[PDB]
Amino acid sequence: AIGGGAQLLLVFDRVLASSDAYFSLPAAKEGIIPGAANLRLGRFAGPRVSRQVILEGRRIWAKEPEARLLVDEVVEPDELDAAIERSLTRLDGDAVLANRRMLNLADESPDGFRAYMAEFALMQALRLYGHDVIDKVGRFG
Amino acid sequence: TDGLWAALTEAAASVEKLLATLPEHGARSSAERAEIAAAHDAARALRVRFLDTHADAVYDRLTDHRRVHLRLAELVEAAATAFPGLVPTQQQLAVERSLPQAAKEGHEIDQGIFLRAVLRSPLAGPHLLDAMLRPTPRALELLPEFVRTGEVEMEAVHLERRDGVARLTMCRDDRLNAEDGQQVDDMETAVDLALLDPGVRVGLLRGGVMSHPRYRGKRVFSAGINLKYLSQGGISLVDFLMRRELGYIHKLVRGVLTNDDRPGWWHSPRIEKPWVAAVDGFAIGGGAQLLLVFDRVLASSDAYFSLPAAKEGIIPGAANLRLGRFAGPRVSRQVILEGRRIWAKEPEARLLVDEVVEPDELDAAIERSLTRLDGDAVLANRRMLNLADESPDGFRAYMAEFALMQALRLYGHDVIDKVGRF
Amino acid sequence: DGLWAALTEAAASVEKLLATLPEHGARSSAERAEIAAAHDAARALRVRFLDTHADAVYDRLTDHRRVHLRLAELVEAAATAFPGLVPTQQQLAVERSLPQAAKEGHEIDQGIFLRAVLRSPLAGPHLLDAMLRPTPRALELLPEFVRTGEVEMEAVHLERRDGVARLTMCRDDRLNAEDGQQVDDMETAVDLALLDPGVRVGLLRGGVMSHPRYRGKRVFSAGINLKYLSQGGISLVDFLMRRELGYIHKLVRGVLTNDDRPGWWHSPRIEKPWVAAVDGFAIGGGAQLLLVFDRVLASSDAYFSLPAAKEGIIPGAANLRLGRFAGPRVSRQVILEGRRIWAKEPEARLLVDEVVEPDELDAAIERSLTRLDGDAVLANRRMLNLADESPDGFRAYMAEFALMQALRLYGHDVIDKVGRF
Amino acid sequence: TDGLWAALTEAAASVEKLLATLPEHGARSSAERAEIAAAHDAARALRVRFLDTHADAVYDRLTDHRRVHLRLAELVEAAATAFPGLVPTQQQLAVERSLPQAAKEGHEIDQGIFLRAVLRSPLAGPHLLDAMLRPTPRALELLPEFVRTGEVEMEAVHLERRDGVARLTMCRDDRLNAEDGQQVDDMETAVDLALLDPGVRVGLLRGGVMSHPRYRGKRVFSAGINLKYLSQGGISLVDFLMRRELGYIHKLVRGVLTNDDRPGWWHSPRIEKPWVAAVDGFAIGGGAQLLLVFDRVLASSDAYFSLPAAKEGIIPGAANLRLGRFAGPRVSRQVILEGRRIWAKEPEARLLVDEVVEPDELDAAIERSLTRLDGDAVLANRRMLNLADESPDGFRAYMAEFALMQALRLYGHDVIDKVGRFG
Ligand SMILES: CC(C)(COP(=O)(O)OP(=O)(O)OC[C@H]1O[C@@H](n2cnc3c(N)ncnc32)[C@H](O)[C@@H]1OP(=O)(O)O)[C@@H](O)C(=O)NCCC(=O)NCCNC(=O)Cc1cc(O)cc(O)c1
Ligand SMILES: CC(C)(COP(=O)(O)OP(=O)(O)OC[C@H]1O[C@@H](n2cnc3c(N)ncnc32)[C@H](O)[C@@H]1OP(=O)(O)O)[C@@H](O)C(=O)NCCC(=O)NCCNC(=O)Cc1cc(O)cc(O)c1
Ligand SMILES: CC(C)(COP(=O)(O)OP(=O)(O)OC[C@H]1O[C@@H](n2cnc3c(N)ncnc32)[C@H](O)[C@@H]1OP(=O)(O)O)[C@@H](O)C(=O)NCCC(=O)NCCNC(=O)Cc1cc(O)cc(O)c1
Repeated sequence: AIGGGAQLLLVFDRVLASSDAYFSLPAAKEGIIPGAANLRLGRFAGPRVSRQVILEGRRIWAKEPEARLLVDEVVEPDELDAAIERSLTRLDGDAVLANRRMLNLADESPDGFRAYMAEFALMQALRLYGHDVIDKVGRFG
Repeated sequence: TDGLWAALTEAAASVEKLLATLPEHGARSSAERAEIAAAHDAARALRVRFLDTHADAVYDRLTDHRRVHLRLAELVEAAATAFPGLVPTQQQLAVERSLPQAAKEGHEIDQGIFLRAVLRSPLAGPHLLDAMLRPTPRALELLPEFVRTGEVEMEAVHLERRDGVARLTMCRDDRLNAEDGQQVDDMETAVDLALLDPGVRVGLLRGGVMSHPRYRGKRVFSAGINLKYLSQGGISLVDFLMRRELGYIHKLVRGVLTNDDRPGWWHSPRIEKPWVAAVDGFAIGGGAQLLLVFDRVLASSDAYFSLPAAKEGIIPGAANLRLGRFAGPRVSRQVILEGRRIWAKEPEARLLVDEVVEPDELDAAIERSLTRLDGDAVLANRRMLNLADESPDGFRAYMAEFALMQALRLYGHDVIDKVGRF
Repeated sequence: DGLWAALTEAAASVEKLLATLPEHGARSSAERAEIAAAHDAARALRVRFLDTHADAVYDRLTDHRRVHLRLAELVEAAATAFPGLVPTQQQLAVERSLPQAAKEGHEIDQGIFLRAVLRSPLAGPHLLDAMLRPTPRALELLPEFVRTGEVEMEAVHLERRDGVARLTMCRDDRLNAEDGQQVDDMETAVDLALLDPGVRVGLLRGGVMSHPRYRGKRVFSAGINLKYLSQGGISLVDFLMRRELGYIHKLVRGVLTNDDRPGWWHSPRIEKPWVAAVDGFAIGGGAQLLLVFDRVLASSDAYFSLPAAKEGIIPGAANLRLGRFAGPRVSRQVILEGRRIWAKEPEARLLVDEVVEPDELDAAIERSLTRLDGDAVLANRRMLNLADESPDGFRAYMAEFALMQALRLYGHDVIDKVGRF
Repeated sequence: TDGLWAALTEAAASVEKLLATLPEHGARSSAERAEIAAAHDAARALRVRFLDTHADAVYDRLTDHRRVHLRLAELVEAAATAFPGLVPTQQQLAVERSLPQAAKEGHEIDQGIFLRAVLRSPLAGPHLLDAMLRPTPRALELLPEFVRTGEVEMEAVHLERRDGVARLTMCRDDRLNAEDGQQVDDMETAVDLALLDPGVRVGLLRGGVMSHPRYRGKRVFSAGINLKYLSQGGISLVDFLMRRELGYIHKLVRGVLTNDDRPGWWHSPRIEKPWVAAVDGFAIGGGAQLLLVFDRVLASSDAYFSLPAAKEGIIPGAANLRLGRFAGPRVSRQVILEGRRIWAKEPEARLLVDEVVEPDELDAAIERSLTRLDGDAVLANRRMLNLADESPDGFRAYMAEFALMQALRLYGHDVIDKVGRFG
């Protein structure tokens, strides 16, 4: 899960990963802001790990200790499909719905989000036309 | 004298009469199968009882009372003509070899019975091991040219001297370095050259770039034994399974036993050196085993290690003897009894690996570690370390039982059955 | 020489001294010292005599290592062929009828005897193989077990099912506290499991407890019965030594059978993989058990300990095996300092393979059983056990153990502590 | 009947003659230094062949068929005069000891060969090992006063009996407790006293407060062998490297072998007791080696442990035999083969240290750990534990090879070289 894909994980109620997978926000030196990751990663890994991942492109492997800051279950490719089906049945009731609503309200307030997206709107625009990014993007083949 | 030799002879003859009159392996009925099976068992049981009290006499007759060193191959061949019926003759072996495992009579087992008895002897045992620790005729022959050009090239390995480092690269690019009789021959030759060449101070083992489509341009350490060959009858109990353990692998640990030529021989009859292993992709089976004898192991962030054949495979060489020391009795069994695969990035990787590096900083981590093991201190300390971790008796006792246990596994129905599915 | 003559006298000197002297616990300080010095002189000669004749003393009892004799038959036969060397059934009956605090400690002589025997590169191996042979009681029960698949015993319930030998420790009233009868049942059960062709894998687990404090819940083992030990009911030979050389060694090396089947030439012993499932806790001899299984599961709320760091006896063969599992530091924390290890802490994985919430346990245990079925597991397990523990190591340790434990079994500090449970 | 002795006797003389005609070491020519070199080798190679078949015979002659117990020093000296040429003579060594390491002839190497062959013998080896396990005369001499006084000040060790504890404080306040011959003798004398004293139930080894300006006011466990003394040729292969391993260090494990006096001797011929070690500042080399032997080990949070001479040092004592048991093959080679240093506060420090406590709460933790090792259960259990961790054969076998290997390293140009740069 890289970039936009890795950003997506900071939003899920449950996250499974294959033992050989990794997660990263790679463009530490000449990329655009990694979506809402800058607003959410801290909540998941703390200030230090957030800056290692986003400021210095640190890549995190599924099987290392800190992967549990982002992934709930790391399973062998052979037993992966079964684990997914199993996790899908544990989130059915109304308790889950009520609780995740209260949890999300606490983790990310309406103001926290609106405020962030506001600045992001202009910051991400300027980066979208940054010579360094335009430059880096042209070399991808 | 005690009638044991007469009995065996009598038992071996009933076995030959049945193989001569009975229909081929696939066309035998239940009764016929039960009968040749009982015959094979009677003969083998007597091979055990005979050598149980005669092993030394027999061994002594083949090595002029332990005065001549004979490698595995020569030992079992000399024993075949000196004691017809004790172990398979070169010819019987040919017939066996020309057939797929499922149709073999399992004559190699008799060699496994032989080798076990020879290794259980506190006299014959050590002597045979020293034999395997001496340089191979092939290595001795290629030494001068290697010492000159600093490069050799074999069918499965590529040896190159450079800055005092012997560089062994396993290059079976089309089969993830699957092992076989030739790979073993090339590995031991290469290890001898590295140990005899005065310009080499440290060795290095690493898998080369693959050509196969699913691995194009990617390095791979080892996929273990060649399962196709094993299914086809091409994996030799003696020339492969036993040879690797007593040959090159045991040389990575104790060095090569030379002649009383060089100086200091009185306090170091063997020439040994430190070794570094670097794992790319993964180290499976036979290859994961190799890691249990290196001085330093480096691995790629994305590599994994395993001894997979938990349910229908053969014994993973000397791993059962060595894994406990590294990971303890629980992890060892989780790995061997249940095929638990260990990833380079999990905490327990540090039980088998010294360094795990991202694939973009690995070549430099390897080079840098090749300079940390140069001195004489390392040589002395390594010798003492291996002496404490693995005593001659412990290693000898293990291999002794291994010779027979592995022989039986090489012919187990389940093994033959799974390997046929690869 | 004349060591025998000397011993016979030192013994006589003791035997007559006990007839005139008043009953133990009624003796004066000067009296206790006299009988003490007498035993000491007697026992010193026992060691001196066996240090040079153990092999001959053994060759006579076993017809030159031609007849296998289990522990009980050996010491009994020794008692009659060499009066004074070891206690007669008679001398021992008097002892067994007294609480530990009042025994003369005659078992110590048996400790002296078994140590010399086990120390011999000739007799020790022969005695070990004797203990590895199947118990006569198991042979008797084998046909009925092969047919019924069930055997209810006093301390264990055995049931064959889906190729699994299910042994259940069921002393529901005392948290499976060990005693002589439990050892007989355990060995009988292990022997049956290994001899039945219908069994492929074995499983050891504790059953539901009836005691009010644990009613409805399973409990693996609370160790040796401390009450009986105080009472003088724990036998050095029949309990302490029998379990180590008997069923526990068979869990590792299987049972030595007769040359009566094919393949015996490469496998004289029949071994099989074992799984242990720990509910509640495993203390003492129970935790000791764990260091011998191929697979160990435990419920998330369990713990492991060898508590008597203070005033206890040697925790069996844990001193021999724990180092291998935990290293020398943790090993000494558990046995010298009594550190208890919980199932959910990191280091519990040094002893347990799998820890599961009690409502997921049965499923996990079943799954574990089916993974150890094949012939590959058999070969691998045999080679691993061979590398993890050599014949000499186990033998040398069990040799000194025989005596060291004998001595601890009669130490004032142990007797006192045991009397307070 | 064999002639090897004769061949040896010649080669030995063939060397003496040359060392007689040839000049002083250093003032020799390339051709000379190689003429004497091939002389020693030829002779030492014969000492090996000779002992490889006559060792038991040569040993039985010096000890009246293993009926007399002789410590290392006595042994190697009794064999010198009884077997001229097999090993250095007393004064032949006083000369060596008066030359700095880089100039010595390497005569000790002959003792290396001797001891190796003696410990390789299943009969002689155990006998010698027992001789070293017996109390030293110096200890037996001071036992009574210690019992009365409870105190003894030695040159490198302060010993004090307090609350059932033998408190041993390594007190070389000026050199960070660097080790030497006297230190070994003092440690063995102290360890002997602790074991013989009936008022001692548990022993303790700690480093005292230092005085050197760079550590004034702070405790330090050990900085290993004295490199200066080593460079200066004052580190005896026998009376230091071998003595410490077979004497006090082996005694910390197996205790002292007494005579058939006290009762219960028939079941416990040796007197052993549990030992606790508290590490202040750091434990390096010989000091770190020591930790692999203790029943309990405490360390200050700011301390570290290491066997630093990965590239040009001598074998770190018995560490090569024991570290694996504690940290596994991989960590052992990282520590010993590559000088990896381990800090008290990192996860793997628990492979060597039981308790890491803050300097402010350290003293209290030590006193607390000293009370948990008193009973008979502990004594019985540690005896069984030590028998399982390190068999008599494992140890004898290791010390045998170590004897010759450590000798060769003791005269290795790379080590002699490194040692001379320490300042
Ligand atoms: C490694 C793999 C997972 C790779 O998966 P993929 O990415 O799916 O690659 P694949 O397409 O399967 O294989 C790539 C390529 O390599 C070939 N390959 C891969 N593994 C092997 C082996 N083991 N042998 C031969 N050829 C092999 C494979 O056949 C492919 O070519 P094609 O057959 O023509 O397609 C797979 O190849 C595999 O599962 N191999 C099984 C590995 C294995 O189980 N080895 C068994 C090890 N067992 C021992 O070493 C036993 C042993 C060895 C000893 O040395 C000593 C001893 O005492 C005991
Ligand atoms: C397990 C416990 C902590 C349980 O605490 P609780 O929940 O407080 O239950 P309790 O009320 O105490 O006990 C429940 C019940 O079981 C009985 N019980 C519990 N443990 C025991 C033991 N060990 N023996 C007998 N009965 C016992 C207890 O007496 C109660 O019945 P009542 O007395 O009538 O009330 C407690 O019972 C306990 O501390 N037992 C001590 C456990 C112990 O120390 N065992 C010592 C082990 N030492 C060895 O195994 C030594 C050994 C054994 C060997 O097999 C070999 C060898 O070489 C060496
Ligand atoms: C400990 C140190 C890191 C301290 O650094 P600092 O804070 O920088 O203090 P320093 O200024 O260097 O030293 C303080 C003080 O102690 C002295 N000191 C420190 N270490 C030593 C040693 N090893 N020897 C002598 N004197 C020493 C040092 O010379 C200083 O006094 P001055 O020389 O007059 O200035 C440093 O002293 C050092 O690196 N010592 C090297 C430690 C070492 O490598 N010891 C080698 C151990 N190797 C063995 O034990 C081998 C061995 C021992 C055995 O016992 C048995 C066996 O079989 C094998």
